[PDB]
Amino acid sequence: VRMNVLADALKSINNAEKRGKRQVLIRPCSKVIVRFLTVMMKHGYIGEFEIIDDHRAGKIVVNLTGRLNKCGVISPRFDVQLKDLEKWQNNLLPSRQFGFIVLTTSAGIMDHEEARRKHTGGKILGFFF
Amino acid sequence: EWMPVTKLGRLVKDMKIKSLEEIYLFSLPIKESEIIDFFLGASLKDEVLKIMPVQKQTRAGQRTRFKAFVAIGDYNGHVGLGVKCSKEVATAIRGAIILAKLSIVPVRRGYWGNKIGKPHTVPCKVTGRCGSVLVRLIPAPRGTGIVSAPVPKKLLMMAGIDDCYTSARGCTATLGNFAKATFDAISKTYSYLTPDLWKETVFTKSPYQEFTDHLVKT
Amino acid sequence: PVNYYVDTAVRHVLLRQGVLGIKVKIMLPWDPTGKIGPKKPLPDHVSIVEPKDEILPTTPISEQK
Amino acid sequence: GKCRGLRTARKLRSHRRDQKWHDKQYKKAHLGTALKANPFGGASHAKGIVLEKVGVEAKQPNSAIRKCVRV
Amino acid sequence: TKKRRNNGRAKKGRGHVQPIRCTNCARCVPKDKAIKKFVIRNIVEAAAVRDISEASVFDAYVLPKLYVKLHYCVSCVIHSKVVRNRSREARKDRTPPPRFR
Amino acid sequence: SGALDVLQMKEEDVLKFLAAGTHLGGTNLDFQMEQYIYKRKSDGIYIINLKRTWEKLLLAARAIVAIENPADVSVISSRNTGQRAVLKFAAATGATPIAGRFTPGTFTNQIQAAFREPRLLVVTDPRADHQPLTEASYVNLPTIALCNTDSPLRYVDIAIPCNNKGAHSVGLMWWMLAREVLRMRGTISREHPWEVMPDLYFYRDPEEIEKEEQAA
Amino acid sequence: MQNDAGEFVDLYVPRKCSASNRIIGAKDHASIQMNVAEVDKVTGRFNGQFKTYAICGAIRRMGESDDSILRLAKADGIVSKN
Amino acid sequence: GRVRTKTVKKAARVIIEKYYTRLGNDFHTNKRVCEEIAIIPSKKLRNKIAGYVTHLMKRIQRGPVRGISIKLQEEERERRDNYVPEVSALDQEIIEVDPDTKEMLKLLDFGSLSNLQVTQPTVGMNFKTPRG
Amino acid sequence: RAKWRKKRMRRLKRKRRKMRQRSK
RNA sequence: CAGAUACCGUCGUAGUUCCGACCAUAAACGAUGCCGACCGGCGAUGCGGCGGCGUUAUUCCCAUGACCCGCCGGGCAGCUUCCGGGAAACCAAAGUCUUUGGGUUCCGGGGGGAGUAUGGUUGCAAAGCUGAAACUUAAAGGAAUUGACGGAAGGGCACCACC
RNA sequence: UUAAAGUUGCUGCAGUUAAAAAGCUCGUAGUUGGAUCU
Ligand SMILES: [Mg+2]
Ligand SMILES: [Mg+2]
Ligand SMILES: [Mg+2]
Ligand SMILES: [Mg+2]
Ligand SMILES: [Mg+2]
Ligand SMILES: [Mg+2]
Ligand SMILES: [Mg+2]
Ligand SMILES: [Mg+2]
Ligand SMILES: [Mg+2]
Ligand SMILES: [Mg+2]
Ligand SMILES: [Mg+2]
Ligand SMILES: [Mg+2]
Ligand SMILES: [Mg+2]
Ligand SMILES: [Mg+2]
Ligand SMILES: [Mg+2]
Ligand SMILES: [Mg+2]
Ligand SMILES: [Mg+2]
Ligand SMILES: [Mg+2]
Ligand SMILES: [Mg+2]
Ligand SMILES: [Mg+2]
Ligand SMILES: [Mg+2]
Ligand SMILES: [Mg+2]
Ligand SMILES: [Mg+2]
Ligand SMILES: [Mg+2]
Ligand SMILES: [Mg+2]
Ligand SMILES: [Mg+2]
Ligand SMILES: [Mg+2]
Ligand SMILES: [Mg+2]
Ligand SMILES: [Zn+2]
Repeated sequence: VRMNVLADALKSINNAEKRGKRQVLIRPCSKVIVRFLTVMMKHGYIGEFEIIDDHRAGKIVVNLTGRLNKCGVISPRFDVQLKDLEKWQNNLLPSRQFGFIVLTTSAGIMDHEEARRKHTGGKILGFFF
Repeated sequence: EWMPVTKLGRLVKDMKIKSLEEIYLFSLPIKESEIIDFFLGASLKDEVLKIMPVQKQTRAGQRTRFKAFVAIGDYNGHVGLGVKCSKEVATAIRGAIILAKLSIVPVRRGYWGNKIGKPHTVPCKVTGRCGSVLVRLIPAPRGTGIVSAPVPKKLLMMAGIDDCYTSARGCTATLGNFAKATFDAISKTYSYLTPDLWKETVFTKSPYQEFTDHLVKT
Repeated sequence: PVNYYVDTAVRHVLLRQGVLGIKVKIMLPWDPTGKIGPKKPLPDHVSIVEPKDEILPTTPISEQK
Repeated sequence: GKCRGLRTARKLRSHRRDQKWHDKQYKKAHLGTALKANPFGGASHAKGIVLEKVGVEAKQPNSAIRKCVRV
Repeated sequence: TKKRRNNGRAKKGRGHVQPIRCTNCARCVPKDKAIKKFVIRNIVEAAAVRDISEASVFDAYVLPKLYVKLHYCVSCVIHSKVVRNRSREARKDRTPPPRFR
Repeated sequence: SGALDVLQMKEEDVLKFLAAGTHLGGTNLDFQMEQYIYKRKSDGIYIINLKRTWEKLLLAARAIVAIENPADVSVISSRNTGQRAVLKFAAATGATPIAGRFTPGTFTNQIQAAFREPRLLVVTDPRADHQPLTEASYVNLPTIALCNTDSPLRYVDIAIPCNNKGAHSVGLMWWMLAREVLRMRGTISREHPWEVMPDLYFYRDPEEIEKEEQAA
Repeated sequence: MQNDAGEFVDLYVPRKCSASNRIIGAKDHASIQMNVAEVDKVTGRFNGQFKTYAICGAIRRMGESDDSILRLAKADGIVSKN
Repeated sequence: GRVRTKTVKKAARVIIEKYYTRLGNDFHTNKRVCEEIAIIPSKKLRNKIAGYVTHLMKRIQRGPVRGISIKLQEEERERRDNYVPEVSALDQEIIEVDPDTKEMLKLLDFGSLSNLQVTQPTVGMNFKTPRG
Repeated sequence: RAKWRKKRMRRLKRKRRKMRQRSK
């Protein structure tokens, strides 16, 4: 059945992107999906989005800028040490120059970059570029 | 002596188009070898990568011909690949050089790390894909030269890609596809959208729309 | 036409292995004799002379000389 | 596909080694019939005594006699 | 290499089809694959029409017609030329031939 | 239109449509076209929306006008209902027509005596002539079309939603396009009704040639 | 793009589609740079001014080059509301 | 079977296309025209080509020929084509229209047009072809 | 042909199963 | 027929049929695991639902049924398309794959030897499941392409084919 | 014996026709599991 809603969300937006669509309807939504999208949004890869609140689970409608090539998830969530991070990004990202690994950490959800700053490890969620 | 038969031709011979980038900007079809030739240069050199015989069969026997693969680079900006079939191998070669010259593409180069000096490698990692060969180029730190097989190393030398991490999987023996794929890869480097290019495009009068008067004169 | 338009030569080379016969057919181009170019053209060939440019008349003019 | 859970570990590792047997190479090395049937018993060289001299017919597309020894 | 997408037989979304014996052969073929042909003609043929028409004890008696459904196993057709092979592309057209002028 | 009272469509124009019946399209409806539809009546005829049509006309006008040399506008009609119309249009506007047979390789082959490199491409029907359209995919031509309620919009840039089927409908659309680019370029006038009668752009048919030559 | 010192090191700076924002390729010949003219709001005649669009070859095949041209025009007010 | 070679028809095409004003509908006229205008060997070639120049002219005066483009017949077909009846066929005192068309006009504030006549909608719905 | 050599194999097997019996 | 213990024919046992026990294999095929998400159109068809002029079951009122025009959800499919894939044939899935990670199960690792040997186990038996090795070998194979050929189908010609 | 081998594949391969998805469904352990609480 449906497990890992995050995965299904980002598949959907990545597809609506390759299709070159303007908006997306991604459902259901999560307090995780939301903070992920937000971290994505601060760097601009996406745009503003709006949460249709239904009495059950969310739907989220996302506005889109062509700036997103790939958006992905890594299942299972792996526990990523600080020391490991390098390896991870060097595997995942197109370049040292750009793109992000998003992890949840004790601090909050964030970018590999910002966590490097805060000196925290955590679990991997996904990545984008 | 060269007689231009196209709109783009006249503009070139009449020096109305300063650099090649005014062409690439508007992604015009380049139909005449002499455009490329006049524009550069002694800066062009070329390889015969491979000469392979192909055979067809008729009631009479096998009727043989030749495929030439020529790679024409200008070290540092541009590469081209061309393939030609002919009965006579000579004809085939210079033909393939015409064909290759016709297809020339600009190659983006990025930094590996802190950006210092002039771009020495691929901007981010790209994948050329041709007919079961998968070539993939990856950023490399300065000095590492090109790590790959001989064939894509030729192209990438001629592109002015100085250092690269090449992976290639597939049936990589077959030369046409190896070369055509790696060529794909260095094509897609100006189609890759990074955060650099995020500024909205200010447009420009197309050459055609700009020079149309001096065109009407000829 | 092939009679006056082309020149054929057949020969025998005599070697340890045997004799190799050979044939060389050469075709000449057309018009006035330069010691080559036999004058009379192919019965197929049709040459059209381009129209000599004629002045388009404006108003009738009479000129006495 | 492959099973990607966390607590999946052994199922992966276990399964791998079974398929590792289906590999002609590794099977030869780690079964040990190979070494048993090998006349050398795993040595580089062996010392031997000459029983007789023997001509051996070449295989088809080319004609020769190969000069061999029965040791 | 798969030749037809429909595999020659019309069976879709059911497992198995009741087999029928060929007209010509007697060879056994599933009812879906069988090349079927319907025949409506007149009992008596062209000339004997005009002939018999005179010998009636009835005025304006219209000849009865003979109705027969035929099945042809794939082989038998191609021999009888009820069906002939056609090109890779022109294969795909399932529109029945134009007997209607 | 710029919402402008000048460019806003006048009644006398409307009547021309309603007579020539450009607001009547086929029973099939392409999903790309659904934007221009209004509603389907009974008898399956879809009713094209005319304000929308008008605006598309004006749009394609601006697109044509933008071009400096008027000979860089190629105008193409494959079938017979377009032929005369296109020629006249070309004459009024000074653009280069191709009516009758298009020759594949016209745009992409520099050896041909037909060869031309037009900046823009105006086209009567997308369905009827794919050929010029797909060539315009190799050479970068922006493209205009007259699109019925059913047409593929593949490789058209700016489409005009009308009946392209019946003669009277095609004639009208062309003549109106012409009247427009001309009222735009500054030639002619926005006041005076154009000298040229739309009736000129129609398709003959031999029956009418016979009727009118044997009336004399 | 820019090295540390701030120079623009690049051959050329490619144009992105106006509709879908993809990069228009060095050799993509299905691409368009379309010119739409501007009238004088009093007269209805031609200015000498125009607003320009680009559309890559992707969107042209999808046919939705049209839709996008259109709503681009609306965003520029070259097409009336409704 | 008497059928003209590529030579015959190609030659008469270019000859006509350049010289259209000099040719006439008589055979020997254009025969002697082509003994001059072009350079041809033998006879049976000449005669045939001229015959086709002629034949092609008898087809030209009918209307447009597929092979040739002359500015003279472009101009005569600019005369022939240009026509117009005293009144337009687009002018009718009464033009008939369906209720819905009237609605669509009512959106554009044209529900005030005089020439209109609203005609009764057709009651049955069958626009479709009976499949089989 | 495959079907048949599967057959020849079962003939052979059966015969082996005779020629060694559990009394041997 | 050279031979035919084979195709063809006349016969005909077991079987084919029903009941009661066994057997567990089929090109058991969509040669395409199952649950799930998203990604183009287009008409059709089967089942339920919802709406809509207008016909019919005779003439008016409601039901109801038959056709008709749509809409919704499941189905069996089809056509179409530079969605994308693919070695290609082809696939709206065989798509969302070097831009590589939704969950999960079975399972393949050159061709032979071989689904054989042996042991274990199931059956009444025929066999089924489980299943090696020595040896041997540079290919075996998959799609497509030109040929050549066919005792395959269509056209075409020729008084060295006929009428 | 290691790399080459993305020819043991966690990263990272395959399974329509090349080697390959069980006849079919139930099913325990095993793996996996929707939203939601500063
Ligand atoms: Mg490899
Ligand atoms: Mg190899
Ligand atoms: Mg076959
Ligand atoms: Mg079922
Ligand atoms: Mg079955
Ligand atoms: Mg007998
Ligand atoms: Mg028998
Ligand atoms: Mg019997
Ligand atoms: Mg049982
Ligand atoms: Mg089985
Ligand atoms: Mg199976
Ligand atoms: Mg299963
Ligand atoms: Mg129903
Ligand atoms: Mg109802
Ligand atoms: Mg349905
Ligand atoms: Mg994978
Ligand atoms: Mg094996
Ligand atoms: Mg087994
Ligand atoms: Mg046993
Ligand atoms: Mg084959
Ligand atoms: Mg190894
Ligand atoms: Mg490695
Ligand atoms: Mg493998
Ligand atoms: Mg097989
Ligand atoms: Mg297989
Ligand atoms: Mg199965
Ligand atoms: Mg369980
Ligand atoms: Mg949860
Ligand atoms: Zn049969």
